[PDB]
Amino acid sequence: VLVPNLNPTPENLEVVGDGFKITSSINLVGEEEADENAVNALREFLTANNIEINSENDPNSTTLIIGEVDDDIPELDEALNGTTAENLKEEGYALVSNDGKIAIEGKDGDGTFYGVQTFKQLVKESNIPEVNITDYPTVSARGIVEGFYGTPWTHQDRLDQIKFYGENKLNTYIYAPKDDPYHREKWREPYPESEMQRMQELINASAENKVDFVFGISPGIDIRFDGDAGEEDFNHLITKAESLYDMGVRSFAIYWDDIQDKSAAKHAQVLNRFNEEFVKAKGDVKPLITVPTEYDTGAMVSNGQPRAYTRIFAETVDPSIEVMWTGPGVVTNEIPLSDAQLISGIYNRNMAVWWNYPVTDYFKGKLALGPMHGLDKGLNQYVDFFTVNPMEHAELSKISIHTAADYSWNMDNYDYDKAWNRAIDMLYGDLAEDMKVFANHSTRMDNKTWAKSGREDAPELRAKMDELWNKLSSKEDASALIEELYGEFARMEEACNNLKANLPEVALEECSRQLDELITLAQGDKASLDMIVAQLNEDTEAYESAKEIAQNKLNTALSSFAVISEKVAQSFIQEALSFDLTLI
Amino acid sequence: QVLVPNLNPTPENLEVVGDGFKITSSINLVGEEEADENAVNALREFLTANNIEINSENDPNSTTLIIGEVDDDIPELDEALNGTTAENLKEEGYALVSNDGKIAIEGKDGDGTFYGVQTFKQLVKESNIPEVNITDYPTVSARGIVEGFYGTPWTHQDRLDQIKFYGENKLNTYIYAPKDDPYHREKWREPYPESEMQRMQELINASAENKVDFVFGISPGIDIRFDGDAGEEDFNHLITKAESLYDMGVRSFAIYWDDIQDKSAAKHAQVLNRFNEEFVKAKGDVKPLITVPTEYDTGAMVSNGQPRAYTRIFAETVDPSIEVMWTGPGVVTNEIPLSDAQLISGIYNRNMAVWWNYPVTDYFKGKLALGPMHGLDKGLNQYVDFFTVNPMEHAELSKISIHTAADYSWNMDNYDYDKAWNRAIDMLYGDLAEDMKVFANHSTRMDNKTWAKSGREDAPELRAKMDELWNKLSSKEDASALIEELYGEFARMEEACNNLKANLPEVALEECSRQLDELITLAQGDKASLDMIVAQLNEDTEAYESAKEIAQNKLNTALSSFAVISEKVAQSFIQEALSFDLTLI
Ligand SMILES: Cn1c(=O)c2c(ncn2C[C@H](O)CO)n(C)c1=O
Ligand SMILES: Cn1c(=O)c2c(ncn2C[C@H](O)CO)n(C)c1=O
Repeated sequence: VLVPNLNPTPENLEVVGDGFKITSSINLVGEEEADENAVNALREFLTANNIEINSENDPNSTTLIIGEVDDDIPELDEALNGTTAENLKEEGYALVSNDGKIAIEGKDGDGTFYGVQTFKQLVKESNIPEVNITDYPTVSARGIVEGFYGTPWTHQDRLDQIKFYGENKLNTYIYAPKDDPYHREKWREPYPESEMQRMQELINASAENKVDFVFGISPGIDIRFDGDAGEEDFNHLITKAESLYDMGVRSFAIYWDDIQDKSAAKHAQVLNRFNEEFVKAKGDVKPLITVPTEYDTGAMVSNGQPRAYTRIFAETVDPSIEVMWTGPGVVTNEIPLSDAQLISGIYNRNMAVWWNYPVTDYFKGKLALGPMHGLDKGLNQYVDFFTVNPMEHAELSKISIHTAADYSWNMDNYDYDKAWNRAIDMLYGDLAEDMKVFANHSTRMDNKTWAKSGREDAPELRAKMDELWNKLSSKEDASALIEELYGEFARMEEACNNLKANLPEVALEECSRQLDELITLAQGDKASLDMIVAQLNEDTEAYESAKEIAQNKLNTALSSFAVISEKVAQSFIQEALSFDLTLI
Repeated sequence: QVLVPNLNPTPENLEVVGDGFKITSSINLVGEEEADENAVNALREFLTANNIEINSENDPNSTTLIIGEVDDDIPELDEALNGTTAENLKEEGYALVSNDGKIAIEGKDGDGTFYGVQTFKQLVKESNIPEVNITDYPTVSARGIVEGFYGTPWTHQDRLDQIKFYGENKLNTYIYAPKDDPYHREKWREPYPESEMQRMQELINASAENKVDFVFGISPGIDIRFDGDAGEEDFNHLITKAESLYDMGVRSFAIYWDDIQDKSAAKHAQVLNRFNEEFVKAKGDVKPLITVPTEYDTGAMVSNGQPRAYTRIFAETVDPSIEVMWTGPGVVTNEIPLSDAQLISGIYNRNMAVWWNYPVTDYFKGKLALGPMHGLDKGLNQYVDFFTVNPMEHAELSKISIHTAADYSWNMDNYDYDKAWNRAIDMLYGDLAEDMKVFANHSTRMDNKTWAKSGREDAPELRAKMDELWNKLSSKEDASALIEELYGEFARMEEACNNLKANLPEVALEECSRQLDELITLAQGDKASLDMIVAQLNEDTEAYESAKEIAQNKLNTALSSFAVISEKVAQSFIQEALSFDLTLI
């Protein structure tokens, strides 16, 4: 009857009935014409939900019909009842569930696979609402770049991530882990046979999930440009790219982010020649991706104009090349429309975004657990390619990555708070509410210098703390608010204890120190209220006791590796410690 | 060529007219018999201290000093002034001309004469005086200090010393309301017993001798009754308390409502009105009554552009002659912009009195407030004619900020807070001034993280250089030169503080010893932070871990100590460095 949480939000969805229960066995129509990856995804779903396939038809049992628009299948047409994927953009699809029948029509193969993923999300306990849906992405390339420093994702993390992207309609995965010598330290060298199977597994998994596996080369460590050596090194770049092509790689990136020979003309020459001699020569390779040595607005621009390097790079690099930038800074609050317009103007095309959130390599004590935040909802005007750099913490990165999927697939309707709530609801099931209490305190990233991004920590509790100080300093009665805040702090502690006892090991292993840290702070916040109450009661012994406890809790948090809620739970203790009620 | 020395306050009008001259070891004194008595005593005190004798009979070889008031008939004074005059200046005004062996001081009144002397005292260095024409007068009529801080009281000797300091800097108001004198609050009805008489007399006499109005602060809010027979008894107690003070020589009074448990605006106002009528008006020689209403900062007084009930009623009831104090937009606040003064003064339909809560540190005692008057609108005088600051329990170090309040209130229009700050330290600390500046520069900003904050930011130039260090490092720009420069600043900080520890007089050192040790610790931690950065640039892991451990111990020592200084600068720098991972830029 009711529509389950969906992610991404589909473009068009209307409830057209009251839904029905899918029978224990079903009629499968189109299984041989439809996209193989979509059909394999469907079969895996039905198999896991104990829904058998009928070898012969039966008007009683539910009928599921699947295929592309370019297929002449009139059963699909009949089931679709007008609505079609014919005029939708790439990766788009139509889905109709109406009395005992579900029709999935992709605009293409990719689109068909996405139709299935939505279907999977619509079904609960063999029940499905009945709706009419047409859907397609706001932006063409949506995904993740594995560009963080620190402990690398394991082979199993990547495989799991790859499936998670497919399931959320993310179509891009840029493979450039700092731990793989063949992306950088041995960039010339083709993969040895002893590495071939691992790579093949990533390449295959990506393909079966409609994910573009982008191989990222950073030749900057030692590439040469001039004379015979430059020629040799260029040929090695070709050599390497085709050994990868022979494994099935069809997307490439070349990074100039870390080179010291800051020569714009030479960087772009290598890109242009690679583009001619490889990308275009092959015909089925996707547009070349690049990161220029200047890759954030502050490094790219002075006074509304490009700097020397960026001016030359933008003038030299072929228009068919995806150029990545990070926004106004490497790690920064926002990408407002005006920033995208500026950089897009300079490069005379739609840009690619490398968004350093929720990555935490620069401030590892803190987990980044908030939604996409600060990215203008009109960005698609100037951006055709959107990626996020995640944490070394693969599992917990799913919260933020989940909201990125929504932002990039349905940008105009993206609401960061509802997206954030939905991500945790869909990922954490019965522990969703407790996870929210904890994660609410861990959204803001800030290394106290050059790197800051994210939604503020626990903003509503922050507003309440502010009101307590106003009331106390204005001689107004705060007894009801003090009471409310004790409730807030007890609830922080309780939720974190719950998460400790009940979280899956795969999540708990990423966040146990931060859980303890939040508990410590909740206990200090409580002791801080005790100080205020002692001063209102003029009780010197109760004050001194609360004060030593509050101070100890704060000292524990400060010296601990884990970091959380700095401006809210932690700062509150310092505010209370410096507050002297006797002065008014 | 004798240059003009530092002067405080900055005189309204000063023109250098000659190259200056030497004041003989013996001088001719002309007018000392008709001129203001306190002014003359201040002059003799100065002459004596600088081994300058007074000629018994005229001697045409000697420097001639002529002193008097405008309405005094002295032909030598008129001749020496050569057209310059104090005749059309406001009260406390005076003229001073030093020209060719003659120094003429003409006050518009007795107070102005005294202040002419104070300027003369500042003009003379080693018997040399510049040749200048001066006409001078204050922007604001009442300038001074309220002893209104919580904490350890000023001693009797601190107060006597403060009063003399006010006289030298032309501050004419001292509001005596120490929390720890019972007769001010806990025993407000009771007149001073015989045991306390000498002590009170000394303060009153020292104030008068220094042209300082000694305001007695009464806080009856503790237990004053308003209705019926008890209300009548308490009002008569107020009257008999005030006349016992009057008999001791007190001519200024403040009555406070800041701490009363009710908000009975009409009753507060009627007590003042009646006191005004039966005492202030009746005596004829009592200055305007001073009050602090129960709501005394804009936040407590105003809601949506309009007075709150208490304020509206108090404003409606209180007599127009009464001085009403407010502290600005908050009790302890960054600024009083012109608009705030305009709003409150409009509500009260009168020129307001300011109770400015800086350099008071009672709400964050680990930090010394060593900055200038900061955030006060330079056109505030349009709406304000009474300016006081609430200082620290630390009487000696309060002089830096008070010195700047003297200059802001006497010469408001030309007040430059950086220059006033520098001049305050130069004039107070002599040979240790440059070192004192290094230290005090890290201790101007007050912030308890909640309701209270005010003052110039700590060490802003250094803060801008630290910012630029992180900009360079995160932009992969070479930072060697800046790093070297910062090593120099941190070494300077430590060396200034060590010299201060060794050479500060005990009266100053006593108040700042812990803060000195704290700045040294922070400086050492700052140096260690640089060593961390350098070790990361050199890819030296062992050098990194060793610098880091020092940085963290220095920071930890700073955080756990009572003393607080340079929170956003020297202290924050270490935390910034500890959170920065250079290995990934
Ligand atoms: C634009 N860009 C990055 O921002 C980046 C990177 N490797 C790491 N980062 C950013 C880092 O994760 C933020 O601390 N690479 C290889 C990159 O090209
Ligand atoms: C306007 N006002 C004050 O601001 C004040 C005060 N006693 C203390 N203060 C302020 C305090 O020193 C700052 O914490 N009194 C008695 C007062 O009238």
